[PDB]
Formats: sequence, structure tokens, C-alpha cells
Amino acid sequence: VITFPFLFAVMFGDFGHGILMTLFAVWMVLRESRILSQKNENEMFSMVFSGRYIILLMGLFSIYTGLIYNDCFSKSLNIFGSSWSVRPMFTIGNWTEETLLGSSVLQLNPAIPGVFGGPYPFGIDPIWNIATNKLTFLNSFKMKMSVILGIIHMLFGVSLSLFNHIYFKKPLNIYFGFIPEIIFMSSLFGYLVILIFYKWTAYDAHSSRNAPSLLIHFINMFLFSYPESGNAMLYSGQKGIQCFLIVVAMLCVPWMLLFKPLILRHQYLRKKHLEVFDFGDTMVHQAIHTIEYCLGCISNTASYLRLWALSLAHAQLSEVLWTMVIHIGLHVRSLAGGLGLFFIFAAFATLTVAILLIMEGLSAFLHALRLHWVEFQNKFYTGTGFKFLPFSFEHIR
Amino acid sequence: LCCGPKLAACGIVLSAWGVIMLIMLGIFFNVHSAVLIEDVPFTEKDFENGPQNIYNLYEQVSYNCFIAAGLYLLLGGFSFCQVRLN
Amino acid sequence: ELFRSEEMTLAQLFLQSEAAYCCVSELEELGKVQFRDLNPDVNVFQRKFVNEVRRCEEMDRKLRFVEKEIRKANIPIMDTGENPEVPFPRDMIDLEA
Amino acid sequence: GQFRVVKEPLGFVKVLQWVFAIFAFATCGSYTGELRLSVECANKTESALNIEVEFEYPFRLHQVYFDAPSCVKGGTTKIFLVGDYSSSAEFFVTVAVFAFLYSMGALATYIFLQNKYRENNKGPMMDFLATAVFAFMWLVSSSAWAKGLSDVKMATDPENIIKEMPMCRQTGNTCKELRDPVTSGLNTSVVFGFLNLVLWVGNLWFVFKETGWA
Amino acid sequence: TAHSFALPVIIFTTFWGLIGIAGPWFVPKGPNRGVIITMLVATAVCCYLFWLIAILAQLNPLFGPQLKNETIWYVRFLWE
Amino acid sequence: NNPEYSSFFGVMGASSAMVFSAMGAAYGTAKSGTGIAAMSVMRPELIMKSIIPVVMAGIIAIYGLVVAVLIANSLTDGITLYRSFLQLGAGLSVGLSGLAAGFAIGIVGDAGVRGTAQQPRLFVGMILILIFAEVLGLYGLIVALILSTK
Amino acid sequence: NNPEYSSFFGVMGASSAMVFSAMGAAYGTAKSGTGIAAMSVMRPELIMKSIIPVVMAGIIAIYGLVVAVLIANSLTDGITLYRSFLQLGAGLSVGLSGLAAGFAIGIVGDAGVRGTAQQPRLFVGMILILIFAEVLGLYGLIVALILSTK
Amino acid sequence: NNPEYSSFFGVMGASSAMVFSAMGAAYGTAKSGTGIAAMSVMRPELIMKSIIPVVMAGIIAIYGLVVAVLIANSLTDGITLYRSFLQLGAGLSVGLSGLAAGFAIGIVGDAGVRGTAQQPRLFVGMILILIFAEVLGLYGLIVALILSTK
Repeated sequence: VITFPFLFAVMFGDFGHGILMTLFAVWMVLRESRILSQKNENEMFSMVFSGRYIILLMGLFSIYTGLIYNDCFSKSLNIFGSSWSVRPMFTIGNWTEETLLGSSVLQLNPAIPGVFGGPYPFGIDPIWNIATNKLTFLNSFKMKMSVILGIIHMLFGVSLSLFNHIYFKKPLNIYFGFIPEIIFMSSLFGYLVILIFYKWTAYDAHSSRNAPSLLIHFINMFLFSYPESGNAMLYSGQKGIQCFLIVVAMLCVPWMLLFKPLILRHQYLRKKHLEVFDFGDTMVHQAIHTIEYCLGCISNTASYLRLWALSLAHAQLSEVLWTMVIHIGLHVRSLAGGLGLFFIFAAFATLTVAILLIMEGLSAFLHALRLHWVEFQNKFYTGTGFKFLPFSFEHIR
Repeated sequence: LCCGPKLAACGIVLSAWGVIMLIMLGIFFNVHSAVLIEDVPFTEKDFENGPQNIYNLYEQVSYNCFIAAGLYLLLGGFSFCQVRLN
Repeated sequence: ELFRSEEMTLAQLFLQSEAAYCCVSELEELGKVQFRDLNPDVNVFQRKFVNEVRRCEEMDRKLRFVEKEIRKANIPIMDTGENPEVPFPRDMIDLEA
Repeated sequence: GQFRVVKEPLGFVKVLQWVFAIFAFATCGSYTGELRLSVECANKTESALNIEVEFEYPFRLHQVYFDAPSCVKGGTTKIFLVGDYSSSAEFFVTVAVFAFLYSMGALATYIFLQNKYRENNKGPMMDFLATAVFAFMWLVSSSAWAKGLSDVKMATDPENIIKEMPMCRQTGNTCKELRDPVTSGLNTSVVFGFLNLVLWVGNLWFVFKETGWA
Repeated sequence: TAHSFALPVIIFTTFWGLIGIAGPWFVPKGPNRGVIITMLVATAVCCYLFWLIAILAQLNPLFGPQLKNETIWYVRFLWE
Repeated sequence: NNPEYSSFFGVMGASSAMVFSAMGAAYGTAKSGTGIAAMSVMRPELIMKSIIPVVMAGIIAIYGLVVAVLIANSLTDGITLYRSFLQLGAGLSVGLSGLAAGFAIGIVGDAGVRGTAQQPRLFVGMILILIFAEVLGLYGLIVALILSTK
Repeated sequence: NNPEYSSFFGVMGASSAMVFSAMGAAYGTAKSGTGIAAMSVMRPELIMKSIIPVVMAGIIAIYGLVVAVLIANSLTDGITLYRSFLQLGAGLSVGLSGLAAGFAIGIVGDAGVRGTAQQPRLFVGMILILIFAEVLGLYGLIVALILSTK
Repeated sequence: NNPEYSSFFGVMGASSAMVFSAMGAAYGTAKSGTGIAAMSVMRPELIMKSIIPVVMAGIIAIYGLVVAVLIANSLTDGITLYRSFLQLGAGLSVGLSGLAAGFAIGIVGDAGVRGTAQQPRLFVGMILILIFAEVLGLYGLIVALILSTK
């Protein structure tokens, strides 16, 4: 009810398009009586109307996520005042009118103390919408956000599995699955989230020239291939801590795999002999479950980068549809530009509805559905029940 | 004149969206807000003596946006009239 | 609540053949139950009340023909929304007439 | 008409709340100020003899700047002023306008339609709610505007500007103030803020009687 | 233009923590209570985490933006 | 100093990442849309549920766009030839893996939609097979990202 | 240096942006027109609705035209080689992505039009699939603009 | 000193390791998916068992990804031409071995699924055949690991 709108909003983050979506959802909710009574074969309208209460939360949380991205139709709002400032580059730095004249795109740095004034208090700093190096920051931030959200969501599903196991009395499931399963997930990928937050809270412009790469360190962490040249270690004791983490991850695979078939063999073939138990089939079953758990962990952790992929696609499509439709009418010298804007805005509205709200909205919808169906539900929700379909007077239609 | 009720509904919704957005856009240009610099039609020789030279063009584009918003308001009125006929 | 599936249970009825119609009408109105087929080995046309089912289909054909003619005509169909549970006594014959 | 109502403890209080916050706008929203200083540089021929700069009531001072000397080659440097204080000053004047408009409307009700006001004590209830909201509005705006007026004085202070300006940090240079913007009007503005706050607190009982809750 | 990183965290942490912890108790005793509590708690998690990631991603930056000289010249005047 | 023609291979990385991903998405959409069109004539109500293959095909174009934009924003005049090669390698690794994923999505989607017309229970398996087909483009993206950020 | 031949790659970027987009549009118009002609023998009233695929095929060529004009205006005699490569990359990114989008539009339009002749409910499904196909050309355009103005 | 063009063979090793493994996995998934879809029309019960061929095909893509990640992680600008050739060799050995393994998986998976619909006894033999067709990817992976970590 909440995470699906929230992940959709992660994909579709744009405050203005979220406003439009919320307005549409509120229109449908308010007019639901008329819409309910005026039934017709319009598949699109009827299905969307049935989904109306989903779209309400979708629009509201796309509003929230667009504000956190500090984006509105590909433009930021700058309500709290930017943390990034330019004047210190001249006052304290060595810039000058001659430097501006001689460099077209120039630069900026926080090393001089006056430029950077802390994090913009609600979301991304507005200067990024006018900075050319925008995506160098946005892509890193969004990759890290995708990793964090995906890992936390998969961990949430793994945790939900326990509430099933206790009720159903699957003690072997509990002790040689979930506990090993969550230990595996936290040791391998939860540690990556911890590293992401550590790098954000620890490493700074003064460490810029030697700051490491999380991808490379994370992979060498699997390979046990600690290098001694190039980039430096993330923190003291990382070698030992990482070694412990990988070793526990390795041990967990046999821990999940072997004991369940072995204890089942014990209690259903040694006992009751000292429906029938098949050692080979059970071994294959639990080996299948473990191989799937681990390769699914890797593939799903990667698959949550789908969030960033869609976010970047949406952001760039909004940028182009602004900068080559309504930018046309804005960047004209004459006063007839108002009527030009009228027509160009008709075109802008139609194209934005067709592409961003419909195509990208639909893509985000189905991607959030896919994530919930597989990358999150594979952890706890078996989903092999029936729908209770009662003898209950459906014939009003 | 006359038109289909669906056409009139589309017209009024489009007019509302256009009015709101373009009024806001004109406001934000008249504010000289920085995030919209790239859309101002200034020329490379307008950067000599100070921000006023470009403030004037910001004002011009804001006036264009307000004019467009007025056009969309008139369209919205006409579409509301069409809906009333239907 | 929506937290997890509602507790569910099977039950069975021994029910006077005369009172079966009344009870199934009341249970249709109630709508908190799902019947299951106990005699699937014999096709659904070879069973007892299928003759009454056929009579109901003839009635529905009559009503749908009249409804189509009404659609062809200009007079509105009323949407009052009355939802009575049909009784057991043979109102079927009066309605057929 | 009910012109005699304007004499009464409620009508008179409304006249007070109308002349006040109007004088507050006249003192705050009308403000445009100026600043001057002078410098004798280590090389006397490079002296910045005269400086003049100006500002307005919204007090977005950081967008204001003046060409100070650099005491090198006689070239100048662009000294911007310090900070902005809209949240104090603009908020205070906006509250003043709100109160002015509401009290004008209240006098309009009193003079011609006070029976409609007294009907079912709904007019008294709405005026009591208005007084309650304006108490908070003036309280917060007046505190923020006291701090903001102190900030305006500290930001505009020519001696503060000289201390921030690094010329005195070089040897040989001398710098001094030449003019400091007038303060009486803005002091009167904040004084009006406090007076309006106390009146809005006091009128609670004056309307509580009419609501019947007194 | 310093946004000291104590006030924003206090504000939004108390905000979202209250939404996710105290609001559940204020939801009335009714049938939809459980679903409503779940919405409150999980909205707290999702939104608070999103904001926290966004603000920490800017805490301690490694580099500064890159700007066309025109926007440098403009923002130099406009912003503090 | 670094050679003048170095930027060519990086630019080709960007253009390839976009072009081959677009080809994969185009083939996937074409075959899936033909399947949906054949399915509709008999089973209209499945039309919307059966658009999912088109969406998963579009994911591949989005992946190509991500890598292409990343490389384009990473390009520079003085790009070292090593970085140019890294960008070309990432561009191809995402573009051609996305092309393969588009082939897989198109064929699986066409056959699966046609089948789901005849037997609704196939839908879940069709979704699983489409996921396995799309994770190929995802792996291509992973390799492209590792190469490029390295 | 900036060799004397440097503008060759930019000119080829412009030529590609136009030629390949035009071929995509020509295919997306040929297949769609054949489908419309085959359908109209029995559903003459569906012609105007079913012309939409031709319109989107033309939109592909308009993307190509935009990028080609942009490159041809950015060309200069002293165009540095790095900029020339950027323009070639933009040209291919728009042109061949538009070609893939045109193939997708042509196949989808043909199949969906022949379908909507027999099942009218397929029309809006066609519209969605065609928008997905044309979004491939739009992605090509986005990457082309980024490269060209980089 | 090591030549500037050395890294080209390493980046092609990574790109090949991923691209050809992806093509093999795509063929294996696509043909097995069409087989599953055709089977599901009559025997819906067998979808979740018959999915196994697709898992086997995906494991080939995982092999490709692992080798590509090893190569990409081992890349540098000064990478000696010997190590660059070793990485190209690893990339080819895993990419084309996975290509062959995926083709075998696709063919045998389709045939085995369709036969298992007719004759359930065929399932165990299909598993054995898939394992023999898939360990080719594992042999390619072993050779690629040796060459890449050498």
C-alpha cells in the first residue's frame, strides 16, 4: 500500500508531474460516484479508475520524491537558499573576470572554506539544475540510494519470513534458513549500505584526491584481493572485518544447505524406523533453495538499480521536453513570444502527458510491481493459495 | 460555435493547467530566479555592466508567459462556455 | 484484518430438500460462504434441478428480448436498485405468466 | 448608521488597531537607507575619499555591493554587504498589512452592520478568533523583527563594514565612517509591533464579553 | 549561507519519528486500525530514509559543481 | 601528451550503448506487439496485462540511455586513450547485452502472450522467463558501470 | 593542429542523423501504409484512426531533422577533432536509434492495424505500444543532444 | 613502459566475456521460453518444473558477468600487453564457451520440455543433458579464471 507508491515515486520523482497525477487521482476519487454509475466498456478508464486509490498515493509520493530530488519539470525550486555559493571563488579563491572570460565552463571547489555551506536542508541543492557536472553527482547519489533502498527492502522481506515460520512451526526453516538467510544478507550486502553511509559521513574534499571506490573495494572484498597500491583503505581494521564478513558468508551457504536435509533425514528416516523421506530429492531441493537464495541476492541487489535507471530516464526526458519545447518560446526576443508560448505550451502539455505521465508512469508502475513480485516477495511470500470466491450475489451487473 | 463535450472538457483542463503553470512561470521569471537563466534570450554582449541588462530580458519573458497565461484563461472561459452548452 | 488471511473452515449441511431453496436464497443474500460441488462425476446437465435451470434460462431469454426492444425504444429502464431475495414458493409460475 | 460605535471601547480599540500597523507600514515598508565611509590608503593618492551605497526595506543586503579600495594600484574590490533579513522585516510588514486590513474591515462592520456582528454571537466569535491569531502573529513577527532590526544595524554599521574590510589589516591604511543610516523610524516600527501585540492581547476580554464567555 | 547540520536532522527526525511512533497510538480503535498503523510506520521509514540519504549524500562533498561562465556571473550577484 | 583522436572511442562507446540498446528494445517491442495484436483478436481483455513484455523491452533502451548519458557526461577533450577504451568497452558491453536481452524478451513475449491467450496460467511463467531475459541487459549494465567508473 | 579533415566526422554525423532517421521513418511508413491498405478493404472508417503509426514514423524523421540541423549549424571550418567526434556520435545515436524505432513502429503499426480491423479494442493498446516504440527514437534524440552540445 | 593501446584488448576481453555470454543466455532463455509456452497450452502444471532450462541459461550469463567483473577490476592504464592479452583470452574463453553452452541449453531445453509434456519420464534425462550442456560454460569459466588471474 505504501512501498509500491514509494518505489514508484523513487522512479517517477518530479514535483510537478506528481501534482498533475494527484489532481487526476483526486478528480477520479471525487467523481467516483458518477464514474461508478456510468459504467462502460472503456478498458483504460475503467482499469485506471479501479486503480484510482493507488494513483492517489502514487501522485502524493511522487510529489514528495520530486521535492527531495528538488526537481520540478526539470527545474529545482531553491526555497531554503542554496548551500553552494560562487562569490568565495573570487573573494578567497583566485578567480577573476579574466578567468571567467578565458574559461567557458570553468569549475568550482569546496576546498576553500566559504563556498560550501552544508547540505541543502530539504533534498538536493538547487545549483545542480544549472551545473553542467550535475549528473556526476546525481548518478552517484542515485546509485547509492538504489542500493540502500533495495537492500533494506529485501531485508524487510526476509524479516517478514519469520512471522510465517513461527506461526507455521517450521523450526528447521527458522534456524537453518531465516537466521542464516538474514546473516548472509546483512554480512554481504547490508555491509555495503553501512559502507555507503560511512563514506558519506567520513570522507570529504580534503580526502578527495585519494577517496576510494565502493564498487572496486566491494568486489576485491569478495576476491580477498586487498591491494597495496593506488587507492587507500576505507577504515582501520577493514581487512579483518571484511575477512570475517566474507568467511561468515561462505559458511552460511553450507549452513543453509546441508543441515536441513540432514536433520530431516534424522527425524523422518532414522527415527520412525529405529509418506516417506527421500534423501536425494530433499538434498536437491535444499541445494536449489540455497543456490537460488544467493544468486537471487546478487541479481536482486543489482536489479534495484532499476530505480536509478528509471529516475535518470525520467529526469532526462523531462529536461529535453522542457528545453526543446517551452524553452523555444521562452528564448525569443520579441513580445509575440506570449502567443508562441500559448501554442508551444499546448504542444508541451500534450507531449508531456503522452510520454512522461503515460509511458514513464506505466514503466515505473510495472517495475515497482515486478520488484514487489520477485525481488521482495521471493523472501517470504510463497503465494500458492486460492482466492475465496463466495456464493455472494455478484449478479448486480 | 459548438463542439463535443469531450473536446470541451479537454480544453478546460488544458486551460487550467496552462493558466496555473504559465502564471507561475511568469512569476518566477519576474523574480529573476536563477534556475531559469538558460531560457532567457540574452546575447553574449549583455554581460558587461551588471545584472540589470539581463533583468530586463527576464522581465520580457515573464511578460510573454503572462500573455500566454491570459490566452489560456480566455481558452478556459470559452471551453467552460462550451461545456455549459453541452 | 489485511495483516494475514482470515481464519477459514469447512462445514457441511444436512438440509430438508424443501428448505434447501430457502436456505440457499438466504445464504446468497448473506454472501459469507462458498459452496463446493459434491457430485462432479455426473455432468452438470444430467442433474435434478437442471430442468428448473432451463426454465430460468427461457425466462432470461424472454426478459433479454424485451430489454433489447426497450433499448431500441426510447423509454428508460429504471435503476431503482431493489434487491430482494427471491422466495421459495412458486412465484416462478406467476413470473413466467 | 452606527457612527457612535466608534467612540466605544470596541470601536475605539479598532481605531487604535487601524492607526497602528498603518504607522508601522509607514515606518517599515517605506524605508530606503544609505551608507557612507572613507579611506586614506597607505599611498595617499590611492585614497578612497568617498563611498556611498543604498538599500531598501526588504533588507536583501547581500545583493547590495560597493567598490571599496584595494590600496594597490588604486584598483577597487567589490564588497558585498552581509546577509538578508526578509524573514524579519518583510514578515513584520506583512503582519502589519494583515492587521490593518482586518481592523479596517472590523470598523466597516461596526459602523453599518454591527447587528449582523452580534447575531448569535458569531461576529464576536470570529473577532475573538481573529484577536487570538493576531496575538500570535504580532508576537512572533515582533520578536523576529527586534532581532532583525539588531541584525540590520549590525550589517549596515559602517564600522562593522570597515572591520570586515581587510584594508585596516594592511599597514599604512586608515579607514573611517562618514554616515550611519537613521534608526528612529525602525525603532518606532518595532515599538508599534509591541504596542499592537499588547493591544491584541488586551482585546481578548473586550470581545470575550460579547461572545458571552466572559 | 550555512545550513548547520544539527537543526535539519533534529527537525525532520522528530517530525518523522512522531509520525511513525506517536501517530499509531492516536489512530482510533477501529477495524482499519492495523492497515492505518502500517501506512504510518512504513511512510515514516520510506520518507525519512529518502530524506536522510539525500542529505547525507551532500554532507561532506568530494567536489563542487561545474558552471557555465554565464551562470557563474549571474549567481555571483544573485546568491550569498 | 595524449593523442588527439582519443575521444573517438569514448564517443563510439556512448553512441553504441544507445544504438544497440535501442535496437534490442525495438526488436523486443516489435515481436511483443505482434504477439499482443494476434492475441487480441481472440482474447481482448488480456491486452493490457500483455503489455508487460513491451515495458521490459523498454527497460533495455533505458539502460542504454543510462550508459550513454554517463559516458557522454564523462567525455573530455583530453580523455586518456585508456579511459576512451574503458568507455567503448562499457558502451558495447551494455549495448550488445541489451540487444541480446531484447531478442530474448521479444521471442519469449511473443510466444508467451500467444500462449496466455490460450491458457491463462502461463502468465506467471512468462513473467519469470521475461525477468530472466531482462537480467541479461541488467548484467550488461553492471559491467558497463564497473568499466566506466573504473 | 586540429587537422584539416576534422570536419568530416561532423558532416557524417549530420548526414547520418538525417539519412538513418529518414530510413526509419520510411520503413515505419511503408509497413504502416501496407497495413492500412490491407485493413481498409473491410473497415473503411478506421483509416484516419489507423494513420497514427505513420504520424509517429514521421516524428522519428523529425527527431533526425532536429539533430541534423543542430550539427550542421555547429559545424565550422576549424572544428576541433574532439567536437567533430562528438557530432558524429550524436548523428549515429539519433539516426540508428530512429532506424530501430522506425522498424518497431512499422511492425507494430502493421500488425496492430490489421488487428484493429478485426478487434477495435486493440486500438489503445496499439497506441501504448507505438508510444513505447517511439520513445526509443526519443532516447536517441536525448543522447544526440547531450553529445552535440557537450 | 607499456604501450597505450594495451588496454584495448582487456576492455574487449571484458566486453566479449559479457556480450557473448549474454547472447548465449538469451538464446537459451528464448528457445526454452517458446518451448515452455507451447507446452503450457496443454500441460500448465509443468511450467515451474520446465523453467529449469531458463535457470541453466541464466547461469551462463552469471559466468559471463563474473569473468567480466574480474577483468574490469584487473584493468589499468599501464596494464602490460601480456596481461591485456590474458584478459582477452579469458573473455573469449568464457564468452564463446557460454555462447555454445547457451545454444545447447536452448535446443535441449526446448526439446526436453516438449517431450516431457508427452512423456514425463524424459525429465530426468533432460536434467542430465542440460547439465552436460551447461558444464561447458563452467569449463569456459575455469579457463577464463586461470587466464584472468594469471
